[PDB]
Formats: sequence, structure tokens, C-alpha cells
Amino acid sequence: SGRLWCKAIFAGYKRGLRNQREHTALLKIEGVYARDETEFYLGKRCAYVYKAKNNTVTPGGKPNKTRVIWGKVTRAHGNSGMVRAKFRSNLPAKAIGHRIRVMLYPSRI
Amino acid sequence: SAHLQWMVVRNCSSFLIKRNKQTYSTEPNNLKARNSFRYNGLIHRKTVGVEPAADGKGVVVVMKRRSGQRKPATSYVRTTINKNARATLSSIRHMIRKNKYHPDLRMAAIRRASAILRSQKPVM
Amino acid sequence: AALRPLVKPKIVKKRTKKFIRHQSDRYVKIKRNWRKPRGIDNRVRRRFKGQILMPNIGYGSNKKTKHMLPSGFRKFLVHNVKELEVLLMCNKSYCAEIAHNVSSKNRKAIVERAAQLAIRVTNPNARL
Amino acid sequence: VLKKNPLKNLRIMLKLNPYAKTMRRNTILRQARNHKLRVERAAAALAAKSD
Amino acid sequence: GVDIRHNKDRKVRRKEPKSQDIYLRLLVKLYRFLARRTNSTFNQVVLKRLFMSRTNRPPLSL
Amino acid sequence: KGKPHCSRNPVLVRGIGRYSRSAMYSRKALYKRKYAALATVTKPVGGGTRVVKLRKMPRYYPTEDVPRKLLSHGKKPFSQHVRKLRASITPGTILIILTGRHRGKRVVFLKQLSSGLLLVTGPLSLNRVPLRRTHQKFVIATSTKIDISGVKIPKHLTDAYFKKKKKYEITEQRKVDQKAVDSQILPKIKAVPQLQGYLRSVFALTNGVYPHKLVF
Amino acid sequence: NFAELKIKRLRKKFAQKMLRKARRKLIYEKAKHYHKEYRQMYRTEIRMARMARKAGNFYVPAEPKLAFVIRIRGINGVSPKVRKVLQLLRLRQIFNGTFVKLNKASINMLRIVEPYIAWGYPNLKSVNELIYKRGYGKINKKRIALTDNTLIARSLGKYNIICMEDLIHEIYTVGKHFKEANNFLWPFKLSSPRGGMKKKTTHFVEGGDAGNREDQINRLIRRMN
RNA sequence: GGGACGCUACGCCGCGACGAGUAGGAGGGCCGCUGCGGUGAGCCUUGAAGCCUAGGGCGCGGGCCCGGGUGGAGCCGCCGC
RNA sequence: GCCACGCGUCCAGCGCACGGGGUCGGCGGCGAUGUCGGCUACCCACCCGACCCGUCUUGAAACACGGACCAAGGAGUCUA
Repeated sequence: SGRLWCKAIFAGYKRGLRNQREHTALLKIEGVYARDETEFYLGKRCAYVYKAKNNTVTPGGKPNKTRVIWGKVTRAHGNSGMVRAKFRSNLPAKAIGHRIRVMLYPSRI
Repeated sequence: SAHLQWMVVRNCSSFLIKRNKQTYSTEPNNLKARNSFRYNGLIHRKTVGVEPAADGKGVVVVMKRRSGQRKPATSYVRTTINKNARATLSSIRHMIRKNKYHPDLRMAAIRRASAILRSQKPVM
Repeated sequence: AALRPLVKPKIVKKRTKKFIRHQSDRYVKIKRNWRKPRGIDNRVRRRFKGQILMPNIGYGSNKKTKHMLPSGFRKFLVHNVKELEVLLMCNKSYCAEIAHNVSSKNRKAIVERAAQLAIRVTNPNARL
Repeated sequence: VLKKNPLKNLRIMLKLNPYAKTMRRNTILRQARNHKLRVERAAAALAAKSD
Repeated sequence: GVDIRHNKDRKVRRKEPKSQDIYLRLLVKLYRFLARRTNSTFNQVVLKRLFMSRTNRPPLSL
Repeated sequence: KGKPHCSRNPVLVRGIGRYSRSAMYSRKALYKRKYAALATVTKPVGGGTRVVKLRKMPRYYPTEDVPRKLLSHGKKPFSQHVRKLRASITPGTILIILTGRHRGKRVVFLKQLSSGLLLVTGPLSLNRVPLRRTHQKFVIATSTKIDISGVKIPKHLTDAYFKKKKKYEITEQRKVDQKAVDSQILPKIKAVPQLQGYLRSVFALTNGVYPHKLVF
Repeated sequence: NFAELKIKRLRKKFAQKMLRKARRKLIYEKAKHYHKEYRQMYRTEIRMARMARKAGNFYVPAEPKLAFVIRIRGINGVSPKVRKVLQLLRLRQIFNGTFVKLNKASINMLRIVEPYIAWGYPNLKSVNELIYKRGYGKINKKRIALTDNTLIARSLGKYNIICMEDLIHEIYTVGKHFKEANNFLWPFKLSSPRGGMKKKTTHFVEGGDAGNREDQINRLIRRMN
């Protein structure tokens, strides 16, 4: 009846100062601000939900306008609770600063 | 001889064609249709050849004799087999293995005959 | 319901975008075909960052999957009916393609001979 | 041949050194025996403190 | 980075004779089998000299 | 001919025996045990008799055929794999379904099946969840346990019983087994106060709630 | 026929079947003796110092005979005299490693390349992860992984080095055939140090990495390997 | 004393190491144009060359083959020159 | 705990597998007039990078010279 995923913000790609590597995304999950609290979210599946113009099919439902890019949480980034994620296709830069979902069903508990 | 004439026919021959990074030969006795020393039907003294029948039903097996090597009208004798699929493959296997007639191409004739019989099979 | 190949390997390509000529967008007299720059001050020639990539030997495709169609076959140009019987021992690996200048009545000679030999045709119903 | 790590792959180490089996046959019985004596010292410690 | 010189990493020698005649090539084909299947160095000197140029294999007077 | 005994040396570390081979030699008592040293079938025909050959030669040969692959050793079929289970997942604990159409439902774990899936079943009166399989990875394992040590699970229901056959209508065998198991569980969850309301509720994340911060 | 020839085929493979099993017993006993040698060598160094302190004097340990030399700097810009020594130690890439025995000649070659290398005396352990994990043999001028004892024994069998333990004993304990054993090993292709580096351009004495880090090279070995 | 593939040997297969580049040098081009000797019982008014193309593709690349439109009369593949 | 198995004389088959580079003898869905897939090539949006080519020069993006655009032609050939 409610939310089943943690709120995360696609801050940007894994990058240098003058070189970016847009095959690896950096995630800022809400509520985590330290390296030692990122262990729970390691291995969790992340998805970027967005809607488009043309109608596409939906598993177990009538075909809708929403689309996703599936991915997984790879390893922690930085020190202040940041984390890296890798998707099947590289995330578009329109999603910079937008909300993406990280789920719990890849659970280790 | 076989090795002497191969070095001439390997590049400047009318039966050879080359396109699309491939090489083929259209010799009458070149089963597998590839330009190679083993499969060249004209080079060797002893040659096995598999062709479709004249009436479209059956296979003709080309047999090259060793007597008239410079007598091409007599050097080739042709036998027609119009039996069932299992018996046709048994006969071509017997003519090559049990006669010791150029035995490295026994299965290659079996592969060619198995497709020619399939080609003349009624199409779905 | 098509003609399957013997095996279906995973086709991998290191690069699929075409190698465009330097400053080909800026001029119409400059064509898309690649020419290696040889200038003293050419940025592309000395591999500057954010410039047009040059073709190298490292972009070569795998030898197992080289010249292979996405369907899994390799093409072969065929002009007449007689060229079809070549491929009947290469049935599961190589396919046949009819030439552009082949007439419509000779195209409708070819298609069924490859259908009897189960030879896949890239363009079976060309003119009709 | 794929060079499997002898340090992680136990059998590759045994293929290169057969004595490694008794290197690791010991330091298991010894460490369990030494851990048993540590526990029994603590078990006897509770009798010394309470008496 | 590897501090090796590619100046002379490619040895310059003949792998096959530059002649296009077919009788020498059949003799070369015969002696390639003899070099790698027999243990004699004679089939290694003959095969090496069969590749050689006309000025490298001077005529021998009687 | 004789009865076989089990492996005399217990396993100490995987791949390592507890007893050495010479100590195994004395334990085996091998010191006093020295040891020294189709297709053609004849058939009658109504002439004479015929000798038929079984497994006759094939009538078809493809144009080209694949080469055979090399031999591996460490690859086993899925039926022969080892099936792991979490230490938190024990018979009698309460699980939370995340991926299935029973999202957020608190469902009671029964037993570990053969293929590795979990047989998980909350009461149909409370959770509206039948005897349903569930993969162990997509499961939140809450540390709330009941004692199902004294229940009698039916042996006839297994992985093949829950296998999809081929519109789904509930068979009467499913309904009988539904109340056969719930009759043992439902009195036991009533012994714990406010447990049936806990199972009827749904799990969700609100504002300020973080799964990594909380324990369960 | 084929009567005696088939049985001789059974007795042909049986010849190397018993010989391989006999060789396995020799390799087992060589490593058991080598395990005994490290009880004798490791304990007597403590034993010598313990009785010297009891007598009031000091026990000077033997000056170490072997050190592990790792190149830590790049290749863009190097003096030709310094470059000549670096290729004479088989250190051509960065983070390459080799075993070098100690004498007057080796010390002065290591002194002339001090900023470009970091070296020190490895432990008995540090040999094992180098030979087992990064041990590559140079057979017919080719870099071949030491995945079998017969690979060492094919080239080093004349020096009674016929297994992995014989090579380790020949390296760690500097024997009379150390030169042939060390030159058989390919230079060790080590990875970048996990955890970072203190300072590349200065000596280990002044808070850097270059120079002689006597027994601290074992800490650096674990991060390179 | 009754049996998979192979081998255009100018072919196929296995090991290791390496891959910067101006002037400059060398090698390979089943890269491209034109004409000649051979060769494909080659293509062609049921449509050649040329040109256009938001299509399918191939080759790292020089470039090439099909799909569609226009066009009306020649053109191309391989071996050498 | 043991890489130790016999006698006298003289001084071998069955299965298991940290074992010469991955398999499943494992599964779930949707697919006929609105759905699936289509690297490239058509257009558009965003992030990062990114100064216009040729040439002379130690040094070019240069406030160093040629250069509006397009089609055709256009420069190491031949003899000794």
C-alpha cells in the first residue's frame, strides 16, 4: 500500500575533473551519509523510472507510457555516504538531480 | 603429376571464382565446391564425383578409371543409384571404402548425396 | 520460419559509428570518406582530446565473427542460377545474394532453386 | 592453461606441493586443541574466582 | 611504458624464395617436411639455401 | 559382497581429511588385507530366417556439423546443486514479500523446498496468501518467530505440486490442503498477542524511515 | 598377433605410473625437510640473542644475503648510466620485481639507482606469495606460468630443483645455484600498491618510498601482490 | 631374429612478448579509375551506365553489396598487362 | 602423528571431486491492429571534452601568408 524503495538522487557520473566516465553512475541515497552505512545497499537493484510519449508494454498490466533503465548498486563511493551504481544502458544526463529508486528485493538479510 | 598441375590451376583457372572474401571452384567433379588440393576433381588420377540424376530422381556417381588418363571420353564411367535413402548412402560408402578408392573423401560424398536426395524430396 | 545457421555466436563490434573525415561537416567539397590528416598543426593527427577519432588496427572485429551478417550468415554475390549449386555444401554457413542488374524474370528463376537447396537469400522478394 | 592461484585454489597448491596437505592437516588440529585449552583455562578461571 | 628498442626486433631473412617457378616450390615443399621431421641440420642447410637469391647460391665450377 | 561402512575419517576442512593416509592405512586395517592377482538379432521370416541389425545407419547427413566441446568437471545440473539457506530464515519466522503481487504482506515461513524456493504461507483468513512458493532472495526476514515444530506439513505437496501445469481455477485439493495447514498455524499465532493484526497489516516505508538504520 | 605388444603397452604406461608416484614421494619428503630447515634457522636466531643477553653481551645477526628490488618510478626521463643498471636488473617496467643477492658488487649497483627503486629484505612468507601467485618461468625465452612442477624440472632439473619448494628453498636460502634459479624466474609483474604511496620522489628515510626499506618491504609486498 | 572436421601447405593451428610518432623508408591492399590479352555457355529494353536516397548491411580503413526512385543502352567479376 | 607393510639368503574395479577457461538433465511473462526488435544512418535534448585548415618555423588559434561556395581539370612523367 506504500513505498517499497529508498529515495536516491542521481548526482552524476563517475568522473575526474576534466574527464567523465558515464558508464558508472554516482548515487546519493537519502538517509546514508557515511561509508559504513552503505554496506546494506551494496548489491541492491536500482532503477530509473521515467515516462515518454509512445506507449510501451508493461509486465502484468495494460501498456503504459512509463519506461525504466535497470541497474545494480556496485560499491561505495567517496566517504560521505555516496555510492556507485552500474546500469545496463548509460543514464541520460536529463536525469541529473532527479529521483531514482533503489529496491530491497536483492536482500542479504 | 598431381602436385605439378596443382601449382598451375591454383590461381589461373577458369573454374575458380573469388568474391566476398571467399574462394570457390565450379569443376564438374569438385564436391564441396571449394578450391583445394584434395577436392579438385580434375587434378587427381582417382576422383569421386556425386551429381544429381538426369531425370531428377536419384543420384549419379562419377567414377574415374586409371586406364585412359589422357582419354577423357573413356576415363569417366557413370553409375545411377535410385534406391532408398539408407541404401543409397550404403552403396557410395561401399564403393569408396571397400575399393580403397581415394578414401579421404568417403564422408564428403555421403554429405553431398544426403543433400541432393533432400533437394529432390517434395518441398513442404 | 527462416533458414537458421549452424551456430549463432554473439556478434560484438568495438565501434559501429563511421570514421568521418576531418572537417567533413564544415564543407561540402569534403566528403565523408576517411582521409588520414598529415598536417603539422592538425589536432586530429596527434590525438587531441575531444576530437575526431582515427581508424586504428585495434578497432578490428573478431576473426570468428568477421564479415558475418546479423542473421548469422556470410554474404555471397550470385548472378545466375548456376552459381547457386556452389553453396549447397556451404548451406548452413554462407548465404546467397542476387546482383542488382539481374532481371526480374531471372530473379524468379533463382529463388526456388535456393529453396530446394535450402539456401538462404538475403533479398528473395526484390522486384515481384 | 588458466593459472589458478595456489593460495586460493587448494588443489593447485597440492599439485605443486603435496606436503601442503599436512601443512593444513596440522594448524587445524593444533589450533582447535589450543582453542580447547584456552576455553578450559577460562572454565577453570570461573572456579578460581568463585572459590 | 617499456624501455625496449623495436629497431631490430624483426629479423630480416628469407622465409620462402622470391622466385615464382613451380619446380623449385615443389622441391621447397619437399624439404620443409624434411627439416621439421628429421633431426639432421643438412635438411635445415639445404632448405635455407633453396630460398636464397641467384647471387647467393654463385655457380660452382667443375 | 558385504555391508559397506561409512567414511571412517570425518571431514575436517572441505577437501582435507582428518586422518593421514598412513593413519588411514592402520584404520582401514589394510596391513592384513593384501590382494594379489548385441546389435545383430536373428529373426524368422515367413524365405528362411533373417539377421536384423539394431541401430541401423542414419539415412540423413547434414552439410556441416559442429565440433564437440571440451570436457569440464565443476559444472552440474540445477537439480544436483547445493541449496543454501539464510541463518535468519528458520521454520516459524515471519517473512515479507517484496517482488510478487503480495507486496508488503507479512507471510509465515513453513519449510525449505527441494529446488531452493521457500514454502511460505500466511493464513488465508489474515494475509489472503495461499500455500505459495517464494524465492529466498526477494524476502525480508523479520526476527519474529512462532513455534511450528509441532505441526504436520503434508508430504504430498512439493515443488512439483506447485509447478505450473499449462485460466487458473483453484482445485479442491488446494483448498483442502489450505485449511489442513492453517488449522495448525492459526491457533498458534493467537497465543502471541496482537500477532494476527500484525499479519493483516502491510509493510511500507514512510518519511524518515531507512532500512539500513532500523533493525528487524 | 598383437599378443606381446598389447601387454607391453600396459607395461609401458605402468613404467611412468610408478615413476610418477615415486617422484611424488620425493617431492613430499623434500618439502618436509625444508619445513624442518626453517625451524632450525628461525629458532636459532632467537636462541643466539637470548643467551647473549643473559651473558650481558650482544648478538649481531648475520647481514642479510638477499633483498627484493622493486622499481617504483616511470621511464620518461632517466640518466643513461642509471638506465643501464635498471635493465641489468631486469627491471624495465614500473612496479616490476626481482630477487637480488647481496655483495659488494650488488650494493653499489643498488646505490646508483636509489631514487628509481624501493628495495629491502623480504621475509620467508613474502617469497611464497611471489613464487606461487606471480611466479612465471622463462622457458625458451617465453613467459610461462609455473602451473606444474615438471616445468621447473625440465630446465632446472640438473641443479636438483625439480619442484616449487626446491625453487623457493633455492631463492630464500641463497645456495650455490641461486643465479640459475633467479634468472629462470621472469621479472615479477606487480600491480599498483593498494592504499596509496607515501612519496615517490624522496628516500624512505625522509618520509618517502625510494631507497632501502630493510624489513618494511614486506608491508609493501602485500599491497603490490 | 564400421569410424566427426581438416590440408586455397602462398593453407591451417599453438605458444609467449610488444603496439607513440614529424621528416623519411619499407611492406600489404578481395581499396579505387581507364584501356588490352585471357577467362565467367557472365549481366542486360521483364531495364545497362550515370544520379538521388529518412532503408538493410559488411569491412579498422581506402571502399563495397543489396532495398526504393529516375534513367533508357550498355556493363562487370577473376588471372596478368 | 607417520608419504612405513610382505617372504628367504650374504656382508584391480566402483562412485566423490577447490583437479588441463560455464553450465543448468532451471524457470516467469507478453506478442494481429496495436505490440516486439532494429548497432548504424534522419531530427532534437542534456553532461563532459572541444580554438580553422594548409604551410614556413625552435615556436601558430594567432593581431604570420593562401582560402566566399560548388563541379570538372590539375602537378616525380618519358628517353639515355
